[PDB]
Amino acid sequence: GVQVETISPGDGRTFPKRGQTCVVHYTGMLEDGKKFDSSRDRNKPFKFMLGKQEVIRGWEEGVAQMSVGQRAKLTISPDYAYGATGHPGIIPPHATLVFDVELLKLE
Ligand SMILES: COc1cc(C(F)(F)C(=O)N2CCCC[C@H]2C(=O)O[C@@H](CCCc2ccccc2)CCCc2cccnc2)cc(OC)c1OC
Repeated sequence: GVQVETISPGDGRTFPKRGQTCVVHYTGMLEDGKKFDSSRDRNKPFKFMLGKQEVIRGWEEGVAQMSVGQRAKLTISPDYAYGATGHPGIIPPHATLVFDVELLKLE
């Protein structure tokens, strides 16, 4: 599944609701410690809407547990990410993913 470990606290009262757009910055790393992506490196905050099946399960459920301003480490098992397939070119087969995520604001 997905384990959420807080790095820095959010406001503790503003959690994402389906229908809201979450705006975040993240760095994604594999088990071997290699970075597979960073919105910070691309200088482009990642935005997604809960309940629209637009992100992996680990994100859908993990980012949901975060309050605005929170920074947390999400550790996602392959069944909650890309499974056996992975995503050739960025994520290998059966990969456990670790995302350092910061919930900036809700739009
Ligand atoms: C799957 O392909 C990508 C995955 C990432 C990723 F590794 F960071 C990643 O794994 N995610 C992106 C940030 C949110 C969490 C996760 C993700 O959900 O990506 C989805 C979409 C984001 C891809 C993207 C990210 C940033 C810029 C453009 C596109 C994958 C779409 C497939 C899917 C899975 C489950 C349900 N519905 C759809 C970054 C990418 O580009 C920067 C990707 O496309 C080139």
